[PDB]
Order: sequence, then structure tokens, then C-alpha cells
Amino acid sequence: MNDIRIVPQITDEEFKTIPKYQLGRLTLEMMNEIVSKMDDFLMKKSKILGKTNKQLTRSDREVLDNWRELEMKARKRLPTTLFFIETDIRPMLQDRLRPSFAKAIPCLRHIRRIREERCGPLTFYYPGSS
Repeated sequence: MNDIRIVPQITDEEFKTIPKYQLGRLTLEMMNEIVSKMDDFLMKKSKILGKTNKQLTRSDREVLDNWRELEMKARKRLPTTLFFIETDIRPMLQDRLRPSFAKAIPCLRHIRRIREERCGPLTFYYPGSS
């Protein structure tokens, strides 16, 4: 298949690799929903990069406009092209999940599951590094 996941979910086998020194007030559940939602937005993105006008639907046009908006707002930065903004995943996670992302950043990278690029008033995230 062409459209395949980019980052699976993490269990106690992966979480156990991250001590409280990095988690602090986080938990497997918090990361499970973080890696799940992220993989979703990223999965659909890579799926469009290959799809065509045939599969391209309304949601495909809205995502392309927004995705290209942040990509062009980063000042032609970031060597990658498969990332998203926290403002797109945040409202996709959980309303009760609380602002743990900023704390999970070190927990997600400690395993090499995702990445984070600080570019001005924005924050991108790509699947590890090529």
C-alpha cells in the first residue's frame, strides 16, 4: 500500500522507557492519544501527497490550503514536508487532556517517534528524521 501510517501507538513497553524525570505529570494515556491523533493528521497528509483529483475531496482542499499556509508561513523553512501545527492536533486530542503536549515533547522524542521544529510563533512536528 502507498498510504501507510507514519507513527504507531506506544504502550507500557515504550512509556517505561521514559522516566518521570521527563513525564512529570504525563501518562501513557496522554501519550497514547497524542501519538494517535498526531499519526492521524500526518497519515492523511502523506495520503494526499500521493492521491489525485479523483480521491481529493472537500476535506482534501481545506487541508491542502491550511497545510500550505503554515508551510509557507514558516519562511520556506523546514527540510521536511510532512508535518503539522500544534493548533491542528491540540483541538483534535482531548479537552481534558490538558496542556501536557509541551511536557510530552521530551517523552515522544526520547523514543524517536516524532520531532518538533520551533519556527517563530509556530511549532511543526515530523516523523523522526530521515
